[PDB]
Amino acid sequence: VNSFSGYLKLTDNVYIKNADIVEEAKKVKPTVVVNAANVYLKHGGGVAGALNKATNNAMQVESDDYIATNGPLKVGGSCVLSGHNLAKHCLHVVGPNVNKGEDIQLLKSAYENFNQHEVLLAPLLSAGIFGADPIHSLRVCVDTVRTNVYLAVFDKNLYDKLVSSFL
Ligand SMILES: OC[C@H](CC1CCCC1)Nc1ncnc2[nH]ccc12
Repeated sequence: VNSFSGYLKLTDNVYIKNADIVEEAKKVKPTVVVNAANVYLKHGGGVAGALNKATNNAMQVESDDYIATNGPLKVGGSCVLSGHNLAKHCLHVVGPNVNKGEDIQLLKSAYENFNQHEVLLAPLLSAGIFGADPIHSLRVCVDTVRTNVYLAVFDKNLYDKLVSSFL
């Protein structure tokens, strides 16, 4: 039993809700919140900009130190950093950004990072401003993640389409 509320169950391990991931994280304080990161951990917009804003820029400060030490992530890769006031940990995961020409096949590799954590609150990787088809992202999520994932979909209209089209 966990404290996630109001989710529709899609499969044995995947759940979905129309929600602002920032507000969800502040309520649940999950062990792991997933950020839709880029390789530079520059949290400018989308989920990343919103999460970072909610941390009063502490996420960005921590991220800049991480990059200065370690260099950029790989597309499809991840790192674990602090969750600040939102969660115990933040798993920064880089899905391919179609608006940069990156290979959509890397989306499966990106979701594989979720399997290192028993339970996660997460967005749909590569959706939104990353330019991929969210229906496809949900399909890859369900077919790749084996741990318990609670997906927050910000856009209500998109949420309804994802549910109604789910196979
Ligand atoms: O990339 C996933 C998603 C893409 C868009 C959301 C609506 C239409 C497409 N972004 C978000 N998902 C959940 N909570 C969020 N809070 C701020 C941003 C955000």
